[PDB]
Amino acid sequence: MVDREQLVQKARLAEQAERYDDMAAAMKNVTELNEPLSNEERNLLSVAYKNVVGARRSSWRVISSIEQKTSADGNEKKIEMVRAYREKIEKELEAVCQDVLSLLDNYLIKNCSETQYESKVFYLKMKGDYYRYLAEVATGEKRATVVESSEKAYSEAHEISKEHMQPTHPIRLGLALNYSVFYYEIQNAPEQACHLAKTAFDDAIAELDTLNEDSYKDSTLIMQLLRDNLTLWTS
Amino acid sequence: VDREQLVQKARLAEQAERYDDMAAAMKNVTELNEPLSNEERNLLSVAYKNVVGARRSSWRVISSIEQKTSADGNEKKIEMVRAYREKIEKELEAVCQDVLSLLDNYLIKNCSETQYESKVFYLKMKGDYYRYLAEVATGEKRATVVESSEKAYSEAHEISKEHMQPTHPIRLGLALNYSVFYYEIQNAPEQACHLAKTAFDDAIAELDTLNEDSYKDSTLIMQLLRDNLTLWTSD
Amino acid sequence: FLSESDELQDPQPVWDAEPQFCQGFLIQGLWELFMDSRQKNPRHRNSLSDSADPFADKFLKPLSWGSEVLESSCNQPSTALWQLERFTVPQALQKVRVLKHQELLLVVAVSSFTRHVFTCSQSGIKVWNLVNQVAEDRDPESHLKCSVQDNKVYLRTCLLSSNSRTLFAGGYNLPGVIVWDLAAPSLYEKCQLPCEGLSCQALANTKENMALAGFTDGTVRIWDLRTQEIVRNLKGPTNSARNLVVKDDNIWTGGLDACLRCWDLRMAKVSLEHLFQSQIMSLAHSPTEDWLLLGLANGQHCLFNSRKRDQVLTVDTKDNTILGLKFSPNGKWWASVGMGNFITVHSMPTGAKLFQVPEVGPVRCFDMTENGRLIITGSRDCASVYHIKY
Amino acid sequence: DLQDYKAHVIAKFDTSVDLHYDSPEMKLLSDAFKPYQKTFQPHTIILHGRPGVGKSALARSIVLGWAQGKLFQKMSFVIFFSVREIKWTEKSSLAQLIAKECPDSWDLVTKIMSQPERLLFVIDGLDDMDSVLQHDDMTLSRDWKDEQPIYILMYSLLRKALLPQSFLIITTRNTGLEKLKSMVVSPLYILVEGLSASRRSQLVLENISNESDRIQVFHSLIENHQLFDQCQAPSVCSLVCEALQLQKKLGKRCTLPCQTLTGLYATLVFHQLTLKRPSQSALSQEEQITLVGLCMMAAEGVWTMRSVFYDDDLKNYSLKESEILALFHMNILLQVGHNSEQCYVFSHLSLQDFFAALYYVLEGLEEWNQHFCFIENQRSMEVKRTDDTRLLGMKRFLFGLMNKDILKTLEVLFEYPVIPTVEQKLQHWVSLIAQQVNGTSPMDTLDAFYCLFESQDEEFVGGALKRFQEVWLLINQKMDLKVSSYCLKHCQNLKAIRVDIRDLLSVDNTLELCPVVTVQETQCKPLLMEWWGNFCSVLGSLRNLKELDLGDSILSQRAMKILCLELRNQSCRIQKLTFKSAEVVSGLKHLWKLLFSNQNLKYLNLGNTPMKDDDMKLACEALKHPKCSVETLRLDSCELTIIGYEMISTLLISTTRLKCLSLAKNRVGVKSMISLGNALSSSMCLLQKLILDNCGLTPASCHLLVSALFSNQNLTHLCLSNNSLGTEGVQQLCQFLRNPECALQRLILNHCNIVDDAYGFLAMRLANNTKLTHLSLTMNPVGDGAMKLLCEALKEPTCYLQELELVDCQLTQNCCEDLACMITTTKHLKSLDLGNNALGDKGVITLCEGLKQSSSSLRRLGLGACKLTSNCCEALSLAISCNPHLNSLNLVKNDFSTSGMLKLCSAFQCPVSNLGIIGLWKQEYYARVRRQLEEVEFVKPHVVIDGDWYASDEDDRNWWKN
Amino acid sequence: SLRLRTRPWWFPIQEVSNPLVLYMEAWVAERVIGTDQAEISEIEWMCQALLTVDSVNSGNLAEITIFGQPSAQTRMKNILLNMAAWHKE
Repeated sequence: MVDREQLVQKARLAEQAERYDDMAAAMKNVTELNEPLSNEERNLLSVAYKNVVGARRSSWRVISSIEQKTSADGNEKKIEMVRAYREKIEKELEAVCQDVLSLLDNYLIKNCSETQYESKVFYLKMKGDYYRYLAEVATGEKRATVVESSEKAYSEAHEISKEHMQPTHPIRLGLALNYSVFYYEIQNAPEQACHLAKTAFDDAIAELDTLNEDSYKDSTLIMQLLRDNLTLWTS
Repeated sequence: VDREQLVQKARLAEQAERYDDMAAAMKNVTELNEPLSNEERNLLSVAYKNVVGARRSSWRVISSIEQKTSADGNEKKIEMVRAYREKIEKELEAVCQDVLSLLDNYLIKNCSETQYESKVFYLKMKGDYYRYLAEVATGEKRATVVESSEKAYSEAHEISKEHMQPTHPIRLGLALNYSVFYYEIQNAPEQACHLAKTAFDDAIAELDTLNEDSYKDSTLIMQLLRDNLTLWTSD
Repeated sequence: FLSESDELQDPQPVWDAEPQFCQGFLIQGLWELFMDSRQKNPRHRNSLSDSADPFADKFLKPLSWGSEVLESSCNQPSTALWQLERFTVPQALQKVRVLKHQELLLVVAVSSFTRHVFTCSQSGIKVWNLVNQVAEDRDPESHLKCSVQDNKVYLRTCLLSSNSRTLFAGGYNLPGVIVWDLAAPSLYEKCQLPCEGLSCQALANTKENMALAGFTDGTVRIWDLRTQEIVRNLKGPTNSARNLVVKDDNIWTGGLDACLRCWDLRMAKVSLEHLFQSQIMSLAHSPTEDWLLLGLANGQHCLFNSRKRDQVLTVDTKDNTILGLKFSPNGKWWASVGMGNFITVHSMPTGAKLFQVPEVGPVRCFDMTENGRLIITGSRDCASVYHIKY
Repeated sequence: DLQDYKAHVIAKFDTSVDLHYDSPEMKLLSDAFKPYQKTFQPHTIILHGRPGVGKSALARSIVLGWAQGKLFQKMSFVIFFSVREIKWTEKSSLAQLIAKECPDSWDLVTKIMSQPERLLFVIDGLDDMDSVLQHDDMTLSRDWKDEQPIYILMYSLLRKALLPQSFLIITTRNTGLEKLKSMVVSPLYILVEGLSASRRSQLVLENISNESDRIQVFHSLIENHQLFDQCQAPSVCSLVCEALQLQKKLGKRCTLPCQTLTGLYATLVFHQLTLKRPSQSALSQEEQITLVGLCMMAAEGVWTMRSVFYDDDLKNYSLKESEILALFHMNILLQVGHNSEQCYVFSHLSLQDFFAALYYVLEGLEEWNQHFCFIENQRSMEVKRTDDTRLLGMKRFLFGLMNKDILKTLEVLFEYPVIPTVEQKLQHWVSLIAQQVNGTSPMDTLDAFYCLFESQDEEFVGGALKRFQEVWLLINQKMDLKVSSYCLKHCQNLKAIRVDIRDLLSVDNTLELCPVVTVQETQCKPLLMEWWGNFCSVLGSLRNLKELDLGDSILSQRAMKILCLELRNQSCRIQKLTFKSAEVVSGLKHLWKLLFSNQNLKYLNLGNTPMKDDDMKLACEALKHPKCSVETLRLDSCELTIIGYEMISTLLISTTRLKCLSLAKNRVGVKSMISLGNALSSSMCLLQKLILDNCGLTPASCHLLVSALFSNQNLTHLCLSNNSLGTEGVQQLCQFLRNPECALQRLILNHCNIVDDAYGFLAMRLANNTKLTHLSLTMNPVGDGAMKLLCEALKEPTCYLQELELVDCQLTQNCCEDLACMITTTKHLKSLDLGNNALGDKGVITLCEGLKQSSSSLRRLGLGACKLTSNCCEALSLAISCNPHLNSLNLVKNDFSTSGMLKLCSAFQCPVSNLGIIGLWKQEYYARVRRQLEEVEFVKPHVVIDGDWYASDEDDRNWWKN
Repeated sequence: SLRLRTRPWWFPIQEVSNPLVLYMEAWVAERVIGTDQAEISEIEWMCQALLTVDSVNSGNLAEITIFGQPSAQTRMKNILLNMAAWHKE
């Protein structure tokens, strides 16, 4: 409808102007309409929220890296101030992630049908990613809760995509890569991560020649992202 | 607590790449205390510079899109593009007015006769922000900001040229900004080229004076001056 | 991050439209006069912001007669002995032409004896001539197809004989290995070389007037060219014959099982076995020495002695999966292509990298002339011609 | 009803009743349809040919002879339709097309169902249609009764989609193949030639004026391939003969050139204009508009690949065929229609090209467009895939129209001064060809020479050829010699020339000397020899010429004798003669005679040419002669016998101006070594440079050489590369260097294996030494310890070494701090080469500490192939940002990333640095780095960024390699 | 007034424009050409050049046309000259 089209155009304009907060707000308003989302709007929403979350992720990483050295130094006022700043950044990141997860659960993870598999795998992978993002900055039992939720979503996506897509599919390859990263970083299982990455890469290589021309570039890009984590972890 | 804590808070925000926090913190610092230090003034410049640069780049891209689209004359897309551009313009104008009000109320007034670097720096900043306001205005509103910017620039330039050594980075930067203002805002087929030529010659005559303390920024500013001069001579 | 879209394809090599021909410059100058007769009836401000953070006309020499470029060689720091000068090494590559295939490229072949270029994709083979002086070419001398023969057939590989008189092609659903005759007044198909239910994916020719291929299921078949009957069949594991090298009396085979096998034609039995740390993606053999070059899937270049068979030795470690490998005619340097936008050149004795040339995307194939003067490289759907500067 | 159709086609083909003669060409065409090779059976035959040979006549003859017997049998139909008449914009289907082309034999169902087996489509003149051919997945009609554009049906028939298995024959010219050859399947190409090669010569010679030296004009006509090959058409041959007869008739009134096919092609058009106005008066106020419209229509057709013009192509240029016929006296436009459509064409494409060129000459005189109604739906942005194959004629005519006596005639006709603006464009193009960074391309040079000779003018050619200063010429035809000889007279700034004659002058046989119509031998001369003599005289007459290179020539005895005789002229000022890589063994006697006749000759490179005893004797006498002035003699790779060495020694001890001698790449005997030493040790030997690399020098021979050289006090340059030198040899050399009155400046030891003790001797000598400045020590097993010794020797203030080369020395990072200390301390060294050492990032970072201090006079640093990653880029940028003394730098064969390259570029941008030469292959980096390098070159216009770092030669560094 | 020739597909169309023309003796040229096409086509393929021989001249002469790039023209010309010299001697 007309509002949907104008909101999509506004989101694309904000993407052009690098105003990712505005573009994410526009995409959220679009998906609040309770209408199925097409490929272009799905990619736009993914890009917007990925950028918005990544900014805060980088900020939090730098702040924590400085804070550990400052704690080793040992000035109480500096400790208090840096801790307050880190808690503020964490609260902003948590609010963003919680909004993304609630929007994901409320409308578009349930409006999908059974015959639709690509959308289901996409949204389950997004669930896994945005629970891992919360897990990265979590402590205590809430860390365990977010970890097991991320594991649930990722495992469901993997099981659904194992028997419905070609192993050279970009979505399948990206899901395998994110699984391996989650195992290596959150669960601390380098052997599992290496085994999974090696299996996915070998399956992709087996049918690399058959790979269709349009997805050739994306599959090659994701495959080259793989085997690099493999080389780094083996070394 | 107060200004020292705010200063290290601004340092943390700079390291974490969140310039809005820097701007808020150092606006607080400036309003809290009348005097300011060298590093504090440098960081105060940097934060607002980054903020205004981001807004300016967004505005330029949006204005280019508007100018490209205006040929078609669609009555519905043009309205939204214009509204979005006005939103960006209001944001930029509010930022510039905040900076200028801060400068007028605290930085210029508290400078005494003996201080010269501070006076030149603050007048250069005032000229820069009036120019930033000018490059988006039209009509008598444009004329007022243009004349105010020229007045501030000339008032700073006189003191810089009759007290500072030509190799000083502040003097070189003021010369570069003044030449750019002449060439871009109103008119300078020869005036800007002349000013840049004399500034570059004066700087290059006594380069041994700059030693190593300001080697990097002095050479960078001289390189920018030479690039602008070559481009203008070619055109 | 080392997580999704972790700095992947961030830059982009803006390919130049490469107009540097004086004749074209004159033609364009004469053409603009018609437009102007019919008509009648930069950098912004470079203020105080760093620009080092990423966000007299020169004419190229033409390829005279489609053979040579007619320039002067580069200087050397020292003189060379007669034997020293017998072998030379390149120093740069200069692009001279672009051939516009309309589909994703799979194989290329040159045969500089007749000044032709064969580009093979999944739908057909296009034949170009190098004597057409044009910056970019988009009309081949011929366009051979085989799709109308059956319902849906794919093409995988093509091979060009040493004497440039015969062309071979093989694919997925074909009823055989198509053979074309090139020395006839007309370009026509000659034989069929039956292979009913197999996918070719690899071809080779032998100077004793025999052809051979290695199929997906591991079968390696040998045909007699003058009568088209199957002479020998060899069987190996699946996906183990994606590469094939023929020598005086041995067939060297490598595939995705990371095993290098050596079949002997007399006894039709495996004579050697070797294991590797990753899948073998490319094989090559030097024309003068006894070295076998292996390009692995994890980025390793390995040298093996085909005669002594003592042990392998890794020379250079590329950062990307190797897809193509070939030796120079004098066997003193080799070129490598992969998935990393670069064409790499390495010297022989130690495998030291000499230089690189960026490309637009994953490079799947390349070929070299017999006189070592040109390099054809097909990345996405265009074959680029490079002149080698010695 | 077959008989009725046969009778109808015979009656309708009442165009000729005389060419229906069966001939061997017809036999070849008939039997060529049979299965070729073993069994192929081709289905498509395509006939080539030039525009104006009898192709359409041949096709009409074929279809006519079918319906007479004695021709193609086993065929049902030979349906023929010329594509010229149709407009390729008609929705008519194939069946209704045949119906509309068949007057009264409807036979719809009968013809549809009778013969769907064996047809023979004869399509005539499909050479156009090339522009209108959409060739973008056109619909492929499978059967008849398909309502589509006739061009779509033609494409479908071509691609064997419409009625497969039906034979067809096509006729085109050698320009429409460009898109046609990729649309047919397995065609057979028949090329049809024109008149003959002897008939054309006879017909041209019949119409020669026979009043003056006419054989020169006759040969300049029949050796020009662009004119002669185009003269295959009988129409063009007739036009040429008519123009020649007209120029004969107008002996003095016509002053236009009698060749170039524009001088004689313009006499017809100009003289044959009107009969009235006996005096020189303007045409009219309307005939000018008619002429301009005709010219511009022809130019538009040329630019849009169109050769057939319809009524819509007229009436928009305000053009009418009656007006054209009235303006001219012949039929410029021919009508070839038979119905409401007229479809006019030019008579031969040469006229269309000529008028297209003439439009450029006369287009800015007045405002012509006000008389035209150009719409064409806003001229369709016009696109073109014309390339340059079909514009050659227009280019040649446009160049030829700049000649005087043509612009004057046009000025007379139009009562206005004619100064076209294309002249300066052509001159600028030729100038841009002349000035090139890495030399001039011989193909473009020869093309420009042909285009300039086309216009027999002096001021235009002189203005064009003013900035050459160096010429490379490839000669393989006689016309090439002619045009080069004509054009070289006006190259006044020329300094160096190189000429390659691979085949043309290599055999002396007066057998195939065009014996068809050869003129009387007594008052004549072989044409090739005469033109070679003219070219050599032009070469010898130039004043600023200094360097002559013979390239890969295979000159014979007569050619060499003629060249030497012409070079013996008084006006010749050639200093350097290079005969390397050329066969000149035949005329060595003439070379020796020339040696002592020209006093300006002071260089002779005679490498790779075998020498005999008598040749060496004659060369020695020529060198000994008082008239000789040769100073440099390169004699490398020649098979010097033992008997030549005593002659060499006698020449050395006698009175000579010789200063530099090269004896490279030929084994030197031990016995001959004593003679060379006796010559060298004498006080009468004044030799400054001696080169002895790649020789068979043993340690004993080297000891003999240095022992003889002990007493010498004239030699200043010595090279001993690629020789076996021992520690005793190095000790003897150091002893020779020790004593005063030595005067040895440059010493090259480039492939002599040197042991650490000999490095000790060298360091001891270099500790306190004068008069020695350059030391090359490349490719030697010198390690870190010997490097320390050398730097300790160099640190002394009493050391005057200037250049040190260590390109391929086994050096590592263990000596880099010492090298930095030596660089900082020294005050005379300025050139240091480190070319194939594994200094690595750590070594370069250590070196940068001493490099950045700028306390030395270092100017040339070689850092290529040192295994440098992007880690050392910070240190390198810091070092080169503050170092105003650095001038050159080598960085090739290194792995640099984008960030490192950006830092290096930012360092290059710094105003402090004064780098003049940078070694980089800018094509090995991404777009961002390439743009940054372009910005560097834009800011600093004198910086040379090229990968051939050793091409730059400030001082005489390559004295031993020339 | 018309001559027909077969142009093989592998010979480019760009090289039929600058032929090399020469004249020999018909008495040599008849046995030079012979009768059949096999080794003629083989020699043409080997030299990458096209050869055309005509005898319609003043009565005893041989008009020879050679097509192709200058190197190919030179190769064919030397082959013809050497073989003709061997025939005559």
